[PDB]
Amino acid sequence: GSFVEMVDNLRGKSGQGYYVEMTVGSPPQTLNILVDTGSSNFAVGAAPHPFLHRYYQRQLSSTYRDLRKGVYVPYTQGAWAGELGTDLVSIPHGPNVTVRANIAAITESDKFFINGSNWEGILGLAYAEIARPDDSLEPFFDSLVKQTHVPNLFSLQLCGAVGGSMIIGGIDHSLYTGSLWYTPIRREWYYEVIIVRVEINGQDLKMDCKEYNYDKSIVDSGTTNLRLPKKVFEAAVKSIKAASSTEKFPDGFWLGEQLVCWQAGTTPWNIFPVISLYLMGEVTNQSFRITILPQQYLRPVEDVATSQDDCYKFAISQSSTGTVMGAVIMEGFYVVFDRARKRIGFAVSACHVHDEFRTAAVEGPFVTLDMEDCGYN
Ligand SMILES: COc1cc(Cl)cc(CN2CCC(NC(=O)COc3ccc(S(N)(=O)=O)cc3)CC2)c1OC(C)C
Repeated sequence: GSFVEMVDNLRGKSGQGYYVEMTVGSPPQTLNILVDTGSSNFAVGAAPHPFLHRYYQRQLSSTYRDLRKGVYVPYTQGAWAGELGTDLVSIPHGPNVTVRANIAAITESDKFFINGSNWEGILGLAYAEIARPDDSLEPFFDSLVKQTHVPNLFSLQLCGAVGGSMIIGGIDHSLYTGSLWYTPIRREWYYEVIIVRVEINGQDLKMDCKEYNYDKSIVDSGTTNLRLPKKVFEAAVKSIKAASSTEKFPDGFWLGEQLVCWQAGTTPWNIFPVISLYLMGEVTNQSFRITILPQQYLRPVEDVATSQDDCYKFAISQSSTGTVMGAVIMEGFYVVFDRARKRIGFAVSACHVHDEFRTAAVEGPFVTLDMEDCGYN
């Protein structure tokens, strides 16, 4: 593989996101940056903070240029304020290029930096339409493609229990098995896609597909869980509960309020159903589906101290938008963000967490009519 030096360039915690090393300024200042396909701003801590091991020191960078404008970014969980500017940026374990990119220097924040997360910034990989202050602030990837010959495409292999790979400018065939199935990027703001069908253990949830995408369905490496619209979430939980009747769990478990732990190496994965999401294909009336295992939607909680107990939290929750395909979904696959051809590809990951009975899968093609009517106008 020609992209071998980019393999395993991501690190992280089982629910605190994946980050890549990025070198900023001159002389070099390397920091750990979160890879987020759900946002579009490149920002780094630039002032002391109890949860920051290190930060960007603008005064020490001779190539830093203050844009003399402030920026504020409120996320679904947390927010920060900073100063806009530009500086030289490189990804040591990424493409062999250096570009001058917009960079937000975070000077104040609220519930942003986590105690012992190891990351000091965030790399928004989505489009300009959702960038702050507005769409005039060119996102990092856009600068990369405009300033260099690096192809307009990147792929993510997020491996769960953490590490992974972000391949920029191409596809690394060693990171997946089987074929890559593509779904259209509906609009270029978030990485919006269209879900046309949902099954629990092969059983169709039988809801109007418009409910699956009400508002918008997206692929977001920045969100941990698989988030579903309220009406869809309720139906899905009812079905998952029925399919896992071998054992009973408290209501709060399905609501993510309570956790359930099992003796080390005794989690009854076989009692939980597989979940399949059908995505619009590239050909008229054609779709494909991705199937995830409970090992994906049941995530391990920060262990106490190598104790003989494995605690898990239900990683499917309620969303106030359409379906948000977070890390729990992506961890089972190699995901190709083919911006050049406005499509997202899915293939079984070479690091998919499965067992001897079942495995994550990407299968097709299937015949699905009126898929267009599933999207929100
Ligand atoms: C470890 O923590 C993080 C890891 C990573 Cl990589 C990135 C971030 C920030 N990132 C999270 C993802 C978010 N995505 C959307 O905003 C997409 O649009 C949505 C709209 C509605 C909904 S809802 N209301 O229905 O749930 C959900 C999503 C963008 C911001 C994290 O936060 C830390 C503080 C830095």
